[PDB]
Amino acid sequence: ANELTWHDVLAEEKQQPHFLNTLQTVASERQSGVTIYPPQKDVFNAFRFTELGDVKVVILGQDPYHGPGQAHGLAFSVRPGIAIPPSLLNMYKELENTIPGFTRPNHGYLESWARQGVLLLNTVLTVRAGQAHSHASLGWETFTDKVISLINQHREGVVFLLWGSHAQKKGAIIDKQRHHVLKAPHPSPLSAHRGFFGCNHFVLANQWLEQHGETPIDWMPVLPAESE
Ligand SMILES: O=c1cc[nH]c(=O)[nH]1
Repeated sequence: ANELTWHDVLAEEKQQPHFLNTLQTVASERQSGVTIYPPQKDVFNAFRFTELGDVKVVILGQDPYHGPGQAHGLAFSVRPGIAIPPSLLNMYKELENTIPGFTRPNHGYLESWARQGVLLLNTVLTVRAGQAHSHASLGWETFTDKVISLINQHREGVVFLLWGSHAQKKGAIIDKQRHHVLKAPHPSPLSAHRGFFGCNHFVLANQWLEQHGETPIDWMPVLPAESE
């Protein structure tokens, strides 16, 4: 497939009602004082780090971290000066019981992940504060719905790490004769203990990449950049 940038593919979408009437729901409450995660400039951050073309894997969570300084737009990632929260911890656990000689990192910044076709995504792009979901009745599920579709429509043989019931629907529109699709109960300490922990998404994905010529994913995160 030709080189189609999200700019290309999102367009119309951007320029659409349902969506617009979701930014509005958004802009608004942030405006009523109410603290919302993540700041607006971070909202689509994902699409920023990993472009549709370079899309190799898709991790689909659904509503960001409702903590202060947590959420930065990368489905499950945090910036460097932040402490790995339950969810990532658990990820890591899996990145322990399954990968070779993997030792969690001492950070929760998954930029590297992203830079390697990993579509660290969520269904609900924004959220109240310390209040789960609390924002799942707007055009959020509708946006992401298309996002997948677009992905689907395009780029062949993609593994969809679909974590949680919610994430599991809004991704179960994918033609499997053409894409790979896995199911794991949310990593979150509220659900992890139901199968997440046991799933093999990581390897099981690095396999799919293997057998189609695709370079596996370095699940070992890194905090680069240094100079005088
Ligand atoms: O990106 C994130 C952060 C918290 N919980 C999720 O499901 N995704």
